[PDB]
Amino acid sequence: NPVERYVDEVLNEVLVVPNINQSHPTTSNAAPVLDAAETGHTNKIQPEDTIETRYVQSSQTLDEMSVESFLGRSGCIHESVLDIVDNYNDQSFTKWNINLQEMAQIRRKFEMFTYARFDSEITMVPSVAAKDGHIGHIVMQYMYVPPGAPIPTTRDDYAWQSGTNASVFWQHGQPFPRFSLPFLSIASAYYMFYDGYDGDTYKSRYGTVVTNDMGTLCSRIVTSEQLHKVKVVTRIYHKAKHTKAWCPRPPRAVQYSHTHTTNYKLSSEVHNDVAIRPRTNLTTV
Amino acid sequence: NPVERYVDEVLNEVLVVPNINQSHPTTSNAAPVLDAAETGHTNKIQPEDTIETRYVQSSQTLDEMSVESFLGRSGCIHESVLDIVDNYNDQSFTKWNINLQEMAQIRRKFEMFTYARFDSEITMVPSVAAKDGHIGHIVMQYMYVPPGAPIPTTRDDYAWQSGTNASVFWQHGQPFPRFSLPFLSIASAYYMFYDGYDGDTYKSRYGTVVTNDMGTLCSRIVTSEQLHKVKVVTRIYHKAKHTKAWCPRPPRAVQYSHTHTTNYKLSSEVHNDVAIRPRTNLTTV
Amino acid sequence: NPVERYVDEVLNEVLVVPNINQSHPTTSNAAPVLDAAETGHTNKIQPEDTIETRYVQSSQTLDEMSVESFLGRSGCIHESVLDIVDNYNDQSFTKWNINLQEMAQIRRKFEMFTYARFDSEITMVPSVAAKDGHIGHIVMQYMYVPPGAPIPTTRDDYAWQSGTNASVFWQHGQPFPRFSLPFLSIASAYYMFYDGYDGDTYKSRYGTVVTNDMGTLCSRIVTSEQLHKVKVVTRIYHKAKHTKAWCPRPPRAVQYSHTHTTNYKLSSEVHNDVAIRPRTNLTTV
Amino acid sequence: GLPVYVTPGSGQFMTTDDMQSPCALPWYHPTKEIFIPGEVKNLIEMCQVDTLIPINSTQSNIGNVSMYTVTLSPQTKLAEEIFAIKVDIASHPLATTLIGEIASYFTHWTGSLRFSFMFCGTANTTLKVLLAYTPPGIGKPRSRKEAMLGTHVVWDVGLQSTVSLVVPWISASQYRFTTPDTYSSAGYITCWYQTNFVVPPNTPNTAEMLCFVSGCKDFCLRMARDTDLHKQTGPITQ
Amino acid sequence: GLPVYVTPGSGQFMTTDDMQSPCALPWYHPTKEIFIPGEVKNLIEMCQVDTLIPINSTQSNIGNVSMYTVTLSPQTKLAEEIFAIKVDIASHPLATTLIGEIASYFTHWTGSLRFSFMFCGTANTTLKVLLAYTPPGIGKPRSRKEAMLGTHVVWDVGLQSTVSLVVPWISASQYRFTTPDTYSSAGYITCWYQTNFVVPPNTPNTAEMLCFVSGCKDFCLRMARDTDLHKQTGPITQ
Amino acid sequence: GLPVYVTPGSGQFMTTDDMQSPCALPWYHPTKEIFIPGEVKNLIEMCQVDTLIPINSTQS
Amino acid sequence: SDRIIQITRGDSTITSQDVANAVVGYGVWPHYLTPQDATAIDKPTQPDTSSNRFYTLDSKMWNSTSKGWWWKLPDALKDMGIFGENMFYHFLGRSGYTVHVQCNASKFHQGTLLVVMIPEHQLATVNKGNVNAGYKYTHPGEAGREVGTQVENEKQPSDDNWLNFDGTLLGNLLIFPHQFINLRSNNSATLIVPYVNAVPMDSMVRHNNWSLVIIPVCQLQSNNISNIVPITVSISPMCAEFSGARAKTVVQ
Amino acid sequence: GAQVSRQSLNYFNINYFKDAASSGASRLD
Amino acid sequence: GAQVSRQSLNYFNINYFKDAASSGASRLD
Amino acid sequence: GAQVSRQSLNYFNINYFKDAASSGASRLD
Amino acid sequence: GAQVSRQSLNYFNINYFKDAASSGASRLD
Amino acid sequence: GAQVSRQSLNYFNINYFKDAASSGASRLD
Ligand SMILES: Cc1cc(CCCOc2c(C)cc(-n3nnc(C)n3)cc2C)on1
Ligand SMILES: Cc1cc(CCCOc2c(C)cc(-n3nnc(C)n3)cc2C)on1
Ligand SMILES: Cc1cc(CCCOc2c(C)cc(-n3nnc(C)n3)cc2C)on1
Ligand SMILES: *C(=O)CCCCCCCCCCCCC
Ligand SMILES: *C(=O)CCCCCCCCCCCCC
Ligand SMILES: *C(=O)CCCCCCCCCCCCC
Ligand SMILES: *C(=O)CCCCCCCCCCCCC
Ligand SMILES: *C(=O)CCCCCCCCCCCCC
Repeated sequence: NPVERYVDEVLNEVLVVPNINQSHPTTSNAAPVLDAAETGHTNKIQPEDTIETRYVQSSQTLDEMSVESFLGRSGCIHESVLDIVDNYNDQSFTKWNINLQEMAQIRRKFEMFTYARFDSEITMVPSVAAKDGHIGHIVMQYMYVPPGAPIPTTRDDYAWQSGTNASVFWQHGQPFPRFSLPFLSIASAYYMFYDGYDGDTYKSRYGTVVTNDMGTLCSRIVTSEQLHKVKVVTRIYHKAKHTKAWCPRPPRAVQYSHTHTTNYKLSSEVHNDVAIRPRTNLTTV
Repeated sequence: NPVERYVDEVLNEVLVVPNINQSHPTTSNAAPVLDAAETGHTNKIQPEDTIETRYVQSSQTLDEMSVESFLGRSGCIHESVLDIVDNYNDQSFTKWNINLQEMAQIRRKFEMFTYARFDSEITMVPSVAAKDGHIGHIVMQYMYVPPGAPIPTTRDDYAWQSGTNASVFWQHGQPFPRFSLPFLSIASAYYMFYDGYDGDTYKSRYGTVVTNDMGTLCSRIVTSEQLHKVKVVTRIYHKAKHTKAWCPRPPRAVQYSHTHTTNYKLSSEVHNDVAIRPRTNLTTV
Repeated sequence: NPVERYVDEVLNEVLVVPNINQSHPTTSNAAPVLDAAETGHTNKIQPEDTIETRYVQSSQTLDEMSVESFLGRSGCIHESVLDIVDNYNDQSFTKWNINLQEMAQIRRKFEMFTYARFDSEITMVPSVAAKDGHIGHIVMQYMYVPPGAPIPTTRDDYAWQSGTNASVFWQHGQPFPRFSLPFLSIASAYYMFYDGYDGDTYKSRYGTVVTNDMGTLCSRIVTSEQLHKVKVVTRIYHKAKHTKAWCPRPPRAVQYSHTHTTNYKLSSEVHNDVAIRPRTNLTTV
Repeated sequence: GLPVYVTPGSGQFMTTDDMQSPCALPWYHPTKEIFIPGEVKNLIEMCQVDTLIPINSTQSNIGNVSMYTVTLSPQTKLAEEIFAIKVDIASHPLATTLIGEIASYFTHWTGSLRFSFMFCGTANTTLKVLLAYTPPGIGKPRSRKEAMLGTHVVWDVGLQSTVSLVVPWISASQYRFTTPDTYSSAGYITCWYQTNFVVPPNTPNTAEMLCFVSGCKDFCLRMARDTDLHKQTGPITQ
Repeated sequence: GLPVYVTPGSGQFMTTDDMQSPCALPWYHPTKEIFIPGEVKNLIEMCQVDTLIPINSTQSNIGNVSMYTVTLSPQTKLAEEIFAIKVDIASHPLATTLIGEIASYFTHWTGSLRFSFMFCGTANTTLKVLLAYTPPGIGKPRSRKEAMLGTHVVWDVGLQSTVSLVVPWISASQYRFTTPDTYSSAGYITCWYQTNFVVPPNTPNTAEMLCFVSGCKDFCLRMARDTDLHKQTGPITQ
Repeated sequence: GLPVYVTPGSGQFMTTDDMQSPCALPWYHPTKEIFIPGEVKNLIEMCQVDTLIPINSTQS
Repeated sequence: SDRIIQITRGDSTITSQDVANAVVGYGVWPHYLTPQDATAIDKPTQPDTSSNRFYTLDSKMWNSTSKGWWWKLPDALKDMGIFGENMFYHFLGRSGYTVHVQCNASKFHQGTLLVVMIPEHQLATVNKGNVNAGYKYTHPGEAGREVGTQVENEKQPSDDNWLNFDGTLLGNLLIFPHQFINLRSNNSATLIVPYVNAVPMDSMVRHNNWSLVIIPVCQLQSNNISNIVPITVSISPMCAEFSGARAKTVVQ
Repeated sequence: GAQVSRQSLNYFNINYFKDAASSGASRLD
Repeated sequence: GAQVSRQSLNYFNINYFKDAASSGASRLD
Repeated sequence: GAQVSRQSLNYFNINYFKDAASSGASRLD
Repeated sequence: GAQVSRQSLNYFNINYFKDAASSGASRLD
Repeated sequence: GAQVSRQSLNYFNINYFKDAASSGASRLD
């Protein structure tokens, strides 16, 4: 019943955890506690098998641990800066090669899977700093330039006409812009990792940079030059919707250093590069 | 009938008080007025038992005296200050260890019960004071940091990315932010009082501080440094929704002095520390 | 079923592409690969006819390639400027002879057809530049003056009364104005091209200027003169809705030079005037 | 009134949004529609029509009809190469063909391509040519033997002037980028002499050949974008 | 129009809100989904798989595989302690195990834990060990006798290399904080020699043992939060 | 879109209003309720219990 | 007996009298590409028994100081009979595998190998900025890579076995299909993996789908160290199919 | 989430968000 | 202007203004 | 786009835009 | 709170808040 | 004030205020 299912959604009780059943003393030549990790399988032994348990009714749910929930939270993926210092025509616009690799927090989460397929919700948070006292009337234009489309080279470039590309215009004072994007890959899933090259020569590129080109985000302050200089910082937040993930992997253990690569740096004292805290010895808790 | 019940909701006539019935002179060896408070029970005698009453139709309702009503009013629980004086990077962000013990008004009400379970509605009222004349474009970020998550130590800390924590962004000019939170305890009810410790040594902590850790609220002015200095005060209002309370207790009789503790201070003239007004004598009304 | 059709709309699977079927070796005196382009028809040969294909299930859709989709994107068609320099009465209003020929991006797309019929959605993006520091209270008036109606000659002209013409008033701070217009021609379709004149003499006009008169757009800053000078730029965006197109034609290969005419300019080195990149020779890929 | 919650996105203007808006001309009744031949409903209709490939666009040929022709002639060396181009739909010289221009208004492409060739020599001129398609993952073939190992068609010139070679969709991913991208380069098409250009006496010793391109039933474009095959470097005035 | 009442909260952006928003790419049709082995639908699926505990992570061992092994050898004193650690899911050395890492993305935890141990000595090496779990409210056991009074398993090494000890959920509250908190510390796990490591002549006098951890059917995490087991101290560049 | 008329009162924050608001912790499942003796549902329950009157509250 | 196993593929049959069961990666058995998931439209070639057979790689020596070894598929098989030929003559390829690792010692030896199959094992470089592992280094062929021997070069990948050569901790490798060869229990490890990728078929020359990693987590010890204890790997493709035939690609 | 009652006096107890915490004050008793 | 369909999956193709030009993008084919 | 259920407790799973990407978080399992 | 009448000319006397004081002007007589 | 018609193409001629002057332009003839 879509209604009963509905109630489960409101209460977040879609995935319940099993109860613990009462168990009793045993004397048998069947030893569940014994197994062989060599097989590659995890011993499925449960509490009832090793101790005398009571009956307990579980009310915990796994809804919040779902992949949709894990990746369904908006996080920052880019901080775009437009700092008008001394040349409005040059400093009033910029561009960014889109990717989800510049901010560790969300990058690490997605990278816990090998492949993932999802729709995206983008929310933008622009903040105008009045460097000289006034901000006047700020209007912004965020244009998505898919790979191949002409990238504007000046604040009045014809490409800003956006005759086909999708552009979003925001007016200072109005609520934060937000829009959705469908799964964009030319493949069936996004590659979080890619053990391949774009060629077979010593100079061929390696990794996700070969497969994850998302194009460019071009921004510009639509308003023409004003007396008072401003610094506009637009933070882009991303959230995955209708998510699917495949082949889980270990979490990143060391800091990230670059985009599209698993490269890392190690100091002379490696224990400082990982979250593992040295133990005094084996018996010191 | 959900509709008849609905009408009762609109009219606030869900809980009616009983009528007074007509009574008559009596001469009996049954004396309701006499009892024994030693038992611990309150004598249930009513007006009809001690005087000759008339019949009166009651129209008073107890709806407003319900626990949901008593605690269902938004009150201030914190006043967060961000005063830009001489160092923007240091003064543009702060943190608060969440609790409902800093403001006497709502604290006293909740503390009339031993345990309570409820959902919370948080409403924020930010006010930007233009110390130097302009306020420019103010954008705020309120991030909830549950116990364990990394607390930002600088206004550009990576933790502000909010890859998982819930953050609320407010833009000056837009309506007051507001969101709901589900009952958060790891127990079945919140402890308003706790006669226990987190250990069994002379240095173990005592009281609700042991059980009521709600984490940290971290705020920051998203906007980068501006010419004109501002002072942003964000007042947090809390309201209990879908409330349940257990074991009522006496109301706080003296001023509060600290959070998570029933400690109090007494002056040399105690009658000044309590609301009791000295009587001239027993017969002076 | 309007509902099944609805699902196809949400999923964008209204126009599916055919599957590829398995094919086999052939030895026949029927040679599909051979034909005669002289006829003017394109040889309808498919992959299954020239190689041994496998069976493949197509999931590609042509929805996005529809004429409605191709022309249904809002693009800039005009940038109106009101720059208050030294004379408010003269510089606070202007006029534009409406046309879709001034911006190459959308012009080129419409011009891929000979005739087209559509409704229009106009969205305006005004941005006020505070040249002197303040913008005060800006209110704009955009009045559509159909051919024949009196064109205002001063900022207080009686024609601004808009007793019949449609006018749109925008208040700075409020969301971007937007309205729709029905197919406006006196003919059954708009002429994207017109091999005709408005007379039969050496001085008769040639081209779409004869048939595509849309009237004038007159703007003015309603607010009376203010201390601080501002520069208001209003960008007009146009989008075709409920579109129909006839007789496709080749795309514009050289830059546009003027409105209502296919005129172009050629340099001494023509290869620089077209997008064709010179080849080293026939066998150099 | 009805309590409402204004959601993020409100008040924004997205050029690709799909909302309704009041009509500025109420009561207005549009001109009646009449029948006009040639209605187009989908761009695919235009991608299915053959247009000429400016295959011979060397710097000296550009600006001349000869940029559209390939010259054939009696050879003194066997299996000589005639021409070679990339199969990538928006790469040169395919870029300015109708299908290349349309593909340039989209980010992704897929499907099979149809290449046609019309011989223009005399009715008495004979010739057998080999047209080959080399899937990616290898350089363009250096000889007919190398090319012949891939997909190909042996064209015998005769009563029927034209032949068609279909470049099947052989890709790892379902789609490819229309813009030049290593990962998605589609391969090459090369032409070689199978036998030789032969003519009787008193007959022109050279002949032209025309090349066309169009999409097959499975051709499809995706993700609309602005084209980079046309620009505006200044204002367009009256 | 319809009278409306704008409610508080309007226009705000909450990173965890769940609203709808217009699509920037109308009419776009996503690439067809294909079957890929290994789909994960819930993180619990990963918490149920055994991973190794870097139990021997002393400063000199970190950065070596040996940080994952415990060495056993013939004893000259009876009932000697082998190792001892806290049972707290996100405490060290459990922190970097897969289940510890995932738990670190949540504020609350509950359920029973499964600790496994694989002996790696020769096929001729014998040994009996006592694995014990000490519920909270008391210090870690100082002797085998003390430990043995709690929950425990006596492991006899033989044909089957591995044994599992289940740490039952014995708590006052239904959940515990994943971060170190006095009120919710879960207790300890200690290992002691039950008999002795015994080998025949000409056999290595020491042997390694591996330790795994995973969650039982009742394991569950709650209240998503950002992890403190990974950080970003600078920009990540191209 | 649907034409609307913003009414006075909009955007205000009344401490006694009764509106709904998005939940900051989606999918979160609260701890199961257990039985605790002494539940109170209405303050009248407390007004019906006898308490002592500090009737002899002279300053001394 | 549950300790015995016989695997027959094509003209090859392999046995082991001391196994620890077998592991089917992600529970999916290799299978041919279906028309619903296919994209390339030419008829594929399926060599069958001439390609889906066991190929034994170069043996390695396991000694007290070995740090580990790794091979990449299909790279490791690029020069193996018909399978190898097919992957170079065709643009596209698709295949699953049966991986059988062999290592016998004695009931007086001890040691433990962690055998793992990793999908998309994108190797890292250490302290070299944004310079990535060079093609040549991630394509060692049947020789595979002996961790801790290669004299460093700029495009040389990481050799940190405890960091999985990619910035993740070794103890969590168990989240990938794996098995252990614990000398006291078994003398072999068997893993059957299906084709895993975000595309139905791919270039076998530029994309390595699976990586076989072998790390000795428990040092090899005995009282007869002079006796060499090798490790041998035999891999059999399964349901191998190719498409996009042309001339043979020559690499380098 | 609409609890449509009928009596005509129709009641529409709508729950605009998918979490129980999101709803308003509780009904009594 | 409501084109209410039913299948339950009800469709509400509402036209908020009284002019045809006012409506959104057209359906296809 | 209204998925009207009935039980009376009526459910209104409305999809305000015509693209699937536009809708909110997915249902589980 | 919807007092849905029918005659079709349907009436929707909606009461948006749960207090009687909240409603508009009263009907007459 | 809802003049709900049906044909399904349902019409909703809603009158949001209680005065006749408040409604929009008149229908014709
Ligand atoms: C894997 C993977 C998936 C993605 C896509 C991320 C979405 O990227 C964007 C962003 C952040 C903004 C925009 N737009 N911003 N404004 C407009 C209009 N589009 C478009 C894309 C594709 O990137 N890597
Ligand atoms: C007993 C008891 C119950 C509570 C919880 C009070 C709610 O505390 C907050 C507050 C005031 C704000 C926030 N957030 N503020 N912004 C975001 C996002 N969350 C989160 C909590 C848990 O505290 N003590
Ligand atoms: C062909 C062809 C079709 C068109 C009509 C374009 C629409 O032109 C406008 C514009 C851009 C604005 C306005 N208005 N602006 N404000 C008001 C009111 N109307 C009216 C028209 C006809 O122009 N050429
Ligand atoms: C319940 O869980 C869904 C909440 C839906 C909110 C929309 C309510 C307004 C319904 C309008 C539809 C009118 C009937 C055709
Ligand atoms: C069509 O031409 C009329 C447009 C009406 C717009 C109002 C749509 C919302 C309907 C709400 C009524 C709920 C049913 C009682
Ligand atoms: C689905 O695809 C259409 C989305 C329609 C949005 C409008 C929902 C509100 C319905 C109000 C009508 C009331 C019933 C007369
Ligand atoms: C009455 O007490 C409840 C008030 C409910 C306000 C919502 C009214 C709008 C109803 C929209 C639902 C459309 C029918 C599916
Ligand atoms: C007529 O005089 C009353 C005007 C009522 C305005 C509200 C219209 C919207 C109806 C929403 C209810 C949905 C059906 C449950």
